[PDB]
Amino acid sequence: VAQISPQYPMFTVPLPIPPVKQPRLTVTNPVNGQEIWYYEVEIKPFTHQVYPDLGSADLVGYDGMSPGPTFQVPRGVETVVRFINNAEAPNSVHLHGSFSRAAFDGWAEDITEPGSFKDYYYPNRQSARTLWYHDHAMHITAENAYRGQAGLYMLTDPAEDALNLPSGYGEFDIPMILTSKQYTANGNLVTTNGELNSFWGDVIHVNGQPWPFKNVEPRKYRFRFLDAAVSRSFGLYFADTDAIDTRLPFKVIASDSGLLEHPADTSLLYISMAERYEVVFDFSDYAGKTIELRNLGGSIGGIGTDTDYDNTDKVMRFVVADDTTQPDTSVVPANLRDVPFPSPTTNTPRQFRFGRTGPTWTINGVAFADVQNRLLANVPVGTVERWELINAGNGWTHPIHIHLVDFKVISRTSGNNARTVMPYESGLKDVVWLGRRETVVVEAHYAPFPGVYMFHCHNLIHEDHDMMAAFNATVLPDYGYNATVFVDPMEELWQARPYELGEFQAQSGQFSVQAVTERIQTMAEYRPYAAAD
Ligand SMILES: *[C@@H]1O[C@H](CO)[C@@H](O[C@@H]2O[C@H](CO)[C@@H](O[C@@H]3O[C@H](CO)[C@@H](O)[C@H](O)[C@@H]3O)[C@H](O)[C@H]2NC(C)=O)[C@H](O)[C@H]1NC(C)=O
Ligand SMILES: *[C@@H]1O[C@H](CO)[C@@H](O[C@@H]2O[C@H](CO)[C@@H](O)[C@H](O)[C@H]2NC(C)=O)[C@H](O)[C@H]1NC(C)=O
Ligand SMILES: [Cu+2]
Ligand SMILES: [Cu+2]
Ligand SMILES: [Cu+2]
Ligand SMILES: [Cu+2]
Repeated sequence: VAQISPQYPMFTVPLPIPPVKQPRLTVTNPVNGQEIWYYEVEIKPFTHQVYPDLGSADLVGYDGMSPGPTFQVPRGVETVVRFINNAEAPNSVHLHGSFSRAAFDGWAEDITEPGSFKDYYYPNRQSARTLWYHDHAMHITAENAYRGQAGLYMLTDPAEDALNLPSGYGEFDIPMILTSKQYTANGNLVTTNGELNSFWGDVIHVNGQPWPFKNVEPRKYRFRFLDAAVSRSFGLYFADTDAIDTRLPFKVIASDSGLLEHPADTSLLYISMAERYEVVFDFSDYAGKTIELRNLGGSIGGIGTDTDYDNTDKVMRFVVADDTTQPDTSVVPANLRDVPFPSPTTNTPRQFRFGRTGPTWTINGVAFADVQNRLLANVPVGTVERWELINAGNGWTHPIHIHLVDFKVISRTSGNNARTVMPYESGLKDVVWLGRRETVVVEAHYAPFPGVYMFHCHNLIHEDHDMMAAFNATVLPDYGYNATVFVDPMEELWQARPYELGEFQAQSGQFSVQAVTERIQTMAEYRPYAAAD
């Protein structure tokens, strides 16, 4: 299909890298004595230029940048972020991949209007993994993310750093935030408002950059891949600019929840919205040349339904250098980690069906906005449940995300005989792609925190209208751990707070180090994430 967005001079701009995020301070957690990093993220409108000739894009991002700044949080240390809505429409932040407490996870109605803020308290207790934070405000999540509200966040671990993979953000450890958008003639974004099926977009970006280049060295590299698009799934492969139809093969080191048990040797990476895979690519043998990362056309090989455009088969270009400026000491081992799969159950799976009821995308025929029927499962905490995710349709694809949890992919059956379980789905994830006529079952231990959590399709057009539901992690009244105050995401105690706007830049009022400090220490005392120890 012919491109709508103006013509772009491609592979002409070097790959941008989002800066890391700095905490404002630390606060002493009175329970254990440890400290707590505290960030302050403002959400403001800003204007950015993509088409080097004319026109700027009207955005709204985390700190006035899309993608928002990146978080490298060492495991163990609890972290806390204040999100300050200085924008034009409500917001609700989700840190995709953290088993936070219900009121810190980005419940779609737990929202912050402009002229207010809200503090999120994150445990940072899980395994090394790559996470991202995005808006989750009800029914406007597509457009809030489309315009810039998303970013990186890495739960790191020095133990696995003792594997000497290509290390170091920005040089051997590079982020790949894939989006797919569309622009006006004048240069501005075209709104996702009014789309009821999918917004594919005809312009491909990495780190907010349409069709860019990166010069590299003939050595192993770590690439972190994230499909942050609204509706587009990707089918990625590498090919030498001179046999563009030949797939260069690579190694997939980690999925959404972290490393797989063994590097998945592959040559084509199926990746849908919100999925994360980490790839290492030996640029060893391609010295001198110029490798191109491409996107599988034909609606991702008949897995999906995406509309392809003139230039949505190209993602970006890699220029290998003539020589390594210093040799490749980095390494990729063959055993990677022990993966804590959940102790298998044998029970019959719970069934969730993802379709539309007339014009509305539903799960088992209910729409998120339907408060009565929104809750579709009660799972007592500590339960393991297999869940069967069913896309019976031929004209829609559905990457299904479940909050709090990390699950193992048990099975996929494709009505189109298209595929079975893929080799990089052997570890742990929190998002699975239901392709055309696909049914998947996943297994996950529902632990360790009670609370009311979301699950939904991560096609933001679908999610917004209205393919999203809720499950309740249940305990008995004798449980404890203060759970009585962390199960309701709308708990009036963790809600947003108005702020006098100029007191934010003066660090007065609620932002004085002591108010900042009293509040966090107040917060810490509740021992929120203590059930994980
Ligand atoms: C999700 O599940 C949680 C439990 O994990 C539910 O919280 C529970 O809500 C019930 C209300 O039906 C509470 O029981 C009642 O509390 C009142 C107040 O003391 C008491 O007078 C009654 O005799 C009865 O015990 C229960 O304590 C509470 N449990 C916890 C741990 O908070 C929650 O309602 C569920 N959410 C949804 C949306 O259904
Ligand atoms: C449940 O929540 C309370 C609220 O913070 C936890 O902490 C104590 O709360 C009392 C007031 O209820 C304060 O006077 C104490 O100062 C708090 N403790 C500390 C060390 O400051 C309480 O510990 C929590 N219980 C569990 C089991 O997590
Ligand atoms: Cu998400
Ligand atoms: Cu999520
Ligand atoms: Cu969907
Ligand atoms: Cu979600």
